[PDB]
Amino acid sequence: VKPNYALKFTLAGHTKAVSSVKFSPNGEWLASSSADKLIKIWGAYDGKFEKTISGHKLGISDVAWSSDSNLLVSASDDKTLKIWDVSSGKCLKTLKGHSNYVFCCNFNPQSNLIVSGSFDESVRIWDVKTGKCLKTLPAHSDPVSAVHFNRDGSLIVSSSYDGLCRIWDTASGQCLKTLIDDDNPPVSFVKFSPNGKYILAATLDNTLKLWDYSKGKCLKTYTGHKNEKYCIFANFSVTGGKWIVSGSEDNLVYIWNLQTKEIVQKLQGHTDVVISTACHPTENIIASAALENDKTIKLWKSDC
Amino acid sequence: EPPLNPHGSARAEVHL
Repeated sequence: VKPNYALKFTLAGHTKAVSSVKFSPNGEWLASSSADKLIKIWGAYDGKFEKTISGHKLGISDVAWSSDSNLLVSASDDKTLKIWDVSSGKCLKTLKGHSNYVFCCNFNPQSNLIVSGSFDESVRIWDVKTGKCLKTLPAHSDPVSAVHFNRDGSLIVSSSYDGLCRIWDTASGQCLKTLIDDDNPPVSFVKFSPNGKYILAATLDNTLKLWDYSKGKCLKTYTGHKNEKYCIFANFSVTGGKWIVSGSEDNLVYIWNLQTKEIVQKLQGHTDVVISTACHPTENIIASAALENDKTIKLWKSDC
Repeated sequence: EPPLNPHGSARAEVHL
């Protein structure tokens, strides 16, 4: 099996680089964040613009959905995160504490917590209701590029330009593992596999790696794309064939067979770096987004 | 006049 992703929609509207796209867990919406300080919401199936959510004072680097699809959190150069009620557009809470740009963010599966990573080299864990910082982890010695909860919220994985992936106990704030292979290029992205067994890590040497968390060993290596400069999102696609999906600095979306490591498709159309990709929770749909000289989001659909 | 380098977001810039 190889997928057959075909371009369905191009979503135009952001006036600067798009930074992150994410599908809502209920599958109904796509959220995009941008350097233009805005979050936009679009229909996942029809690509139709829904609304703009605004409030940050500088550009946004990341956005994430709560499990019930009703809240968003965004991470901004204004050094804050904001929690938003999507239906009302209200900023419920502004999460203050970071001392430099906030780069990445995610809700835990229960969605009572938010994890953030910053250029201040810390990872913070926040309470969603109170907006209070619960924990500040001395996570890394360079900007934190990604943070992600595993499927039961018990672990956080973080990555940094310092070349390390670290795994944290959500409950204690304790570092449970540091992952490093045979070199330490900047790690520009990390995330847990849906089943929580693996971590997918991007490094700025044009390489993606699949790590077995428990064994602390690299199992798979994916290459062929270009990634030396930007923190590009990568994904596990699981709705059809089991793929790895990533953007690339040659303006393509790359799709690999997870087990064989072969490139199975390259999606063409963007005119600048594909900084973000996201996979729909139930259907074979990929969203991709590009930087300043493109400014668009694309939705692609496949039979498998 | 607009600023020469409109502030965007860290993800859209290259960090050395």
